[PDB]
Amino acid sequence: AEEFPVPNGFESAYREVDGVKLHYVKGGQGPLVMLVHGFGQTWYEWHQLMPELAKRFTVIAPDLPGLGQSEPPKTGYSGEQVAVYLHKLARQFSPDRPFDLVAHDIGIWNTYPMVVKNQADIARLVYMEAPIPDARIYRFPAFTAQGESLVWHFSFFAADDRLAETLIAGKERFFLEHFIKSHASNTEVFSERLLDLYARSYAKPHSLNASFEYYRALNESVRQNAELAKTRLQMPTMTLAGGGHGGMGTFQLEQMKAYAEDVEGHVLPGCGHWLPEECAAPMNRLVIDFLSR
Amino acid sequence: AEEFPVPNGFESAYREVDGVKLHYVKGGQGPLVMLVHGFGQTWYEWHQLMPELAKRFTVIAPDLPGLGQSEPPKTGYSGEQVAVYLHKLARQFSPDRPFDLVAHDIGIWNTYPMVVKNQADIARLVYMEAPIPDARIYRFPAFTAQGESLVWHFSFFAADDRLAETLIAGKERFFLEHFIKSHASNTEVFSERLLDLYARSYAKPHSLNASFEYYRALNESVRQNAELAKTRLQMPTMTLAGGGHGGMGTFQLEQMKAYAEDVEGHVLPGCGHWLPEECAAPMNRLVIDFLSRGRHH
Ligand SMILES: CCC(=O)Nc1cc(Cl)c(Oc2ccc(O)c(-c3ccc(C(N)=O)cc3)c2)c(Cl)c1
Ligand SMILES: CCC(=O)Nc1cc(Cl)c(Oc2ccc(O)c(-c3ccc(C(N)=O)cc3)c2)c(Cl)c1
Repeated sequence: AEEFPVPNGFESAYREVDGVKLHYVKGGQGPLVMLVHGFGQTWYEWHQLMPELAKRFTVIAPDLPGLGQSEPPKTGYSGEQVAVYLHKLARQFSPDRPFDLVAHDIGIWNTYPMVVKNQADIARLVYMEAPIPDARIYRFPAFTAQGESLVWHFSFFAADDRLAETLIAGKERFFLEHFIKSHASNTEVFSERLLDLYARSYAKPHSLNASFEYYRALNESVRQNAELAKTRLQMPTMTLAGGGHGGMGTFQLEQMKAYAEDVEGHVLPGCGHWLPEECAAPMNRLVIDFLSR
Repeated sequence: AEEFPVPNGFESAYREVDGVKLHYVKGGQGPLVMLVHGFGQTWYEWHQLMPELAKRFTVIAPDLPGLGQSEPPKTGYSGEQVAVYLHKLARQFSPDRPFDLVAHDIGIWNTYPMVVKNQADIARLVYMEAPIPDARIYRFPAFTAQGESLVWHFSFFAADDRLAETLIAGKERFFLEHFIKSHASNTEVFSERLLDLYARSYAKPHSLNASFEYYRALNESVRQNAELAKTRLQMPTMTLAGGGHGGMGTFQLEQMKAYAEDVEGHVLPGCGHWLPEECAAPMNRLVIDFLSRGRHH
């Protein structure tokens, strides 16, 4: 059965890529746009964007390996390894023309390498609410004068001994609610049913582990990206970031400027980290307009 | 009942201070030295140092409010509030003479205010392995090129909704072993037996909660110390830090130089955060020698 409700006119389906059965939800007609979710979530965070975007594009939203209904990666969880699966998946549906990429949160981590290495395959790029893993992440503070910092979980999740799985097991719903809301400006959008759905999904033991394995591979991703970044991105790029509590603000664009030649950026006041849910209407509009140019 | 074995010729006792029953272990004879433990531990971390000190000093090792066998504080958990309990306790056993102070980890947070506010009561001072709460702690990284950073737990522990209690309760022994060993260079000293003793103590629900309340009061302690630090410490001071994995390295001395006029520091190689256990011989020697420069025996 489906973990999340599929919007009318879309199909939930699977493709094997490099021996890994990936789940995705797909609909629309026209050139391909792939939407990639991040931590704590699945394809479903894009469910409000999808029907609108489907009016002009074929839309595909995969579950990251090990998350949602996708199988764990057989290679590893570093960005360069995971990006392979997402690239090949996109190419099954757009073998003959470039496709657009939209990524949120660790979806960025898991797509940047395939973008920079296959630039001819990427027409336009939208990145929102996560740093590309580089040495900038080592400057983020453990603790702040206002208390709990925004990224202390980097260390919690990266820790060995399965620290995170062990503490969070049986308390997935409680932990996820805290994590989402502490990174949100608009908390009201996360209803009990929505949180139930997400918690149920990432609580599958292989998915709870998959979640943290992305973070255990984070330093490897940074090292990979140090080499990859020698080539700047040449395709038109737009960044989005929340300007409210939990958001990344000016960091998103300012980082991307070091990576891309052709970038525009927006900061959305009153919005936190979870842009597609906290601020669906302006986020959708900005993405649709940027891609429809 | 005793959570930890009391060394021969020491007494385990309790003292009511401002409505709070504080547990302590005491022995020896001579001028007073108070030893103040930190997070994850109790008076017991000092148990190898104590019989050696007791040959030259009256030694007292209290359990911090809410930890070990001490009741939670009734005022609050900021450094300034908790310091009142420890200062009054010490002064009961040394009402007419200054005493010595040795503090490890959050023992520092909980003693600094009474040291700076009662400088004449403190003859000599030894601080090891924690920052004094100030704005420097806002500069420590959440994540490092080597993996989990050394103070990410500050935010974990300080988070609202009782995040840390809810996640950790029932898994106290697991968490502690990871926490201690990840902050250690010499991990081998933390036997399963020793980890069992410590975990048993902080698994007491009021103790697990008290542990975190110290971090929930950290910003307040930072604000308190900003005022208090306008006057430097005048008594002889020594800092110790671990040079190995989990230790604070040169940070300890460098921060202290901003706080004290008279400070000598040591960084112990091959030792991490838990100096009394990981590096017992050199640490004990450094502490005994430093305190023995003054009146004793
Ligand atoms: C511009 C520099 C500055 O002065 N401050 C600053 C400080 C920090 Cl902690 C910072 O990082 C941020 C912020 C807000 C955030 O929601 C996040 C964030 C949260 C979760 C993930 C996840 N799924 O792994 C990734 C990321 C990071 C950024 Cl981007 C900027
Ligand atoms: C990368 C930045 C850099 O240049 N230097 C640096 C980096 C870090 Cl992560 C750092 O933090 C450290 C180290 C060693 C430590 O034992 C601690 C530490 C751990 C727990 C407590 C407790 N009271 O719970 C107090 C203290 C912090 C220190 Cl002091 C310096």
